[PDB]
Amino acid sequence: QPMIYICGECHTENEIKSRDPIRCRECGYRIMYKKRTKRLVVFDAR
Amino acid sequence: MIIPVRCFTCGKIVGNKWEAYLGLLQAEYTEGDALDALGLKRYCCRRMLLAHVDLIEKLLNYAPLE
Amino acid sequence: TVAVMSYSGYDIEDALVLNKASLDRGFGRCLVYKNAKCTLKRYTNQTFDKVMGPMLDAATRKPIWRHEILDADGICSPGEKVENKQVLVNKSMPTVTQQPQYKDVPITYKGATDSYIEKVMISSNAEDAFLIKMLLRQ
Amino acid sequence: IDSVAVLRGIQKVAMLVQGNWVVKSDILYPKDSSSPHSGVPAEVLCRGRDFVMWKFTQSRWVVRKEVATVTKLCAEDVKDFLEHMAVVRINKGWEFILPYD
Amino acid sequence: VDVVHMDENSLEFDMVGIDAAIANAFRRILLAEVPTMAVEKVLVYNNTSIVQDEILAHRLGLIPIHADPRLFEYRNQGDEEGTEIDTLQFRLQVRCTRNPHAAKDSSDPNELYVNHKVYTRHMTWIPLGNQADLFPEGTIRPVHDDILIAQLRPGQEIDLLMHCVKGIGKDHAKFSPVATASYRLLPDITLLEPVEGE
Amino acid sequence: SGSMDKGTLGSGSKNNIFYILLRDWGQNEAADAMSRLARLAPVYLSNRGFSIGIGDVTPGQGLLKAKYELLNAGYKKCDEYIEALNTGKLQQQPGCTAE
Ligand SMILES: [Zn+2]
Ligand SMILES: [Zn+2]
Repeated sequence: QPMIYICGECHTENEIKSRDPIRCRECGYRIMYKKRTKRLVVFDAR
Repeated sequence: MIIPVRCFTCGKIVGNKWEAYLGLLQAEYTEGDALDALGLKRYCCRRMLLAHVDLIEKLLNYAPLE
Repeated sequence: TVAVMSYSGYDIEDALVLNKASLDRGFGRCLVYKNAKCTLKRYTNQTFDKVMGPMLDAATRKPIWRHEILDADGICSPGEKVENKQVLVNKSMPTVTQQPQYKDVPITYKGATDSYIEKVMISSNAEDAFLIKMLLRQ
Repeated sequence: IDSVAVLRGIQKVAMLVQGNWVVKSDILYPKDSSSPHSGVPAEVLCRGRDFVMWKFTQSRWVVRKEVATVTKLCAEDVKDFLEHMAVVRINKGWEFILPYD
Repeated sequence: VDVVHMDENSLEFDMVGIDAAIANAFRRILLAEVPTMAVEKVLVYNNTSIVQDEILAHRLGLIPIHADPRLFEYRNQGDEEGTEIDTLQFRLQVRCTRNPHAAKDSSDPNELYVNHKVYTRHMTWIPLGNQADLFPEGTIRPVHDDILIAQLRPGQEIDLLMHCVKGIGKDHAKFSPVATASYRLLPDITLLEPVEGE
Repeated sequence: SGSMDKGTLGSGSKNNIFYILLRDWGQNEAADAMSRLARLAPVYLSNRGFSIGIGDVTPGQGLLKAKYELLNAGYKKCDEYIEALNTGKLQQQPGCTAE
């Protein structure tokens, strides 16, 4: 349920639900990446 | 980025020769002996391995990991 | 593999005839990457831009079509395909010019053809501005 | 030069192998160096060099196809390290670049 | 008709007394109008590799499938699911992880990692309906067993689902069953004067 | 008689058979014949074959001997006029300086 963002430098889940300034929990890196969607996407093999 | 599965000009499956081709070049074959040993008679197949650049082996360092 | 010859008359002035089977196997296959970026700022007054969640259809328990690809944070999710007139970031801003009242200002994918989202970048500047960059693929 | 005493200096930086001098390991890489090339990174392992130059001391050359499996490290290390001292002949590894003085 | 050579995957034969206007028809049918089974739909769950999904789907299309195309019908217009009569299914699922033991030099990928290379042998056939009895085990497989598709690093994952259907090579070039099909007329080099000496 | 060149089927000038058709039989007849030529000539040429190669611009032995003679003769005639300017008489052509 809570949104999970993936740290750029160390690939660690941070769960930034609260309106805090963006910052990694384990390291000082300040860039976050969203995880891939759960829903399926269909591609034509062409 | 990564070796194409089929030769553009004729459709021979050259996409499985790549891990062999690099191996034979460790045994110090020349390029023209290595392609002949894999069965690439026509030169359109030969340029698939001869002109390839293995970019994915180097992009995967920068790529994120645990 | 070039044959230098005159074929089919569709090659009169610098035009060149390609092979269908070569194109299918991957000759000339290319990727176009485009950006989309959004900034959420904190004003001089203690008020802020915000991203609202997806607006659900009450009748069907699914988001409205214009919001179909939004994740629960109101930012589009990597992997999904965007189509024309669909929102990427559900931004709302204060019309301050007593409680806040917000006008919707969504970042929307204008483009004649469908694009896929590869990654979404979230970072913040020292002024408490939130920066979002989307990478799009065709 | 004082061309007799100075060998106690030269012994610390070069050692004679196959009629010629060869650079010692500690001059090129101390034990925290990163990979010098692109591709997959690797850690320094100086005995992974010293074993190769040891084989040149006992045998005529390094003479077999797949020494990179025995010493486990990358072919991109061994075939690059060798390339500063030798030239390739077909199948039998490398040729020592200068004659047996 | 004289068959002069034949082995696995290759054949050479002579046709005598037929004209170019009919021999070229046989060449063109083999390229474009003999049908085969090839992947058209890929349903992707959690692709986290560096290989783009549209590129991965293109690669998986070009893998030749050993299924005999005479036993399957054409899938109708629309009909996204398909059935036992007219589709096969494959499941590719690979997770890459670190090797729990490794030498201290740790230089080479083939020791550090497991499943860092995806190969077409990871494709598992998933039977629909009574197909599991009609086909003995190993008949429905990818042919080559060594084609690289992607290439991974630890933490990265590929999980997908393929739908092979029937089609001719005039539609798309992943349906053509031939490496190359061609012919040549036979030479008769003749000596007009006797050539002796050096 | 005669083959069809640019001067008879092309855009350069008159004496063009499509220009004759235009001036003698009307606009529609000229436009039809052009559409027929645009349709017919690709079907011939693509099944005749027509190609250029490095062997179409390679100088044969009959030229390489001729070219060597021309260069030696032409350079030596220039070298004599060089000598006639700096250190002698040069027949100065009317209206121009000696250089
Ligand atoms: Zn971090
Ligand atoms: Zn080929």
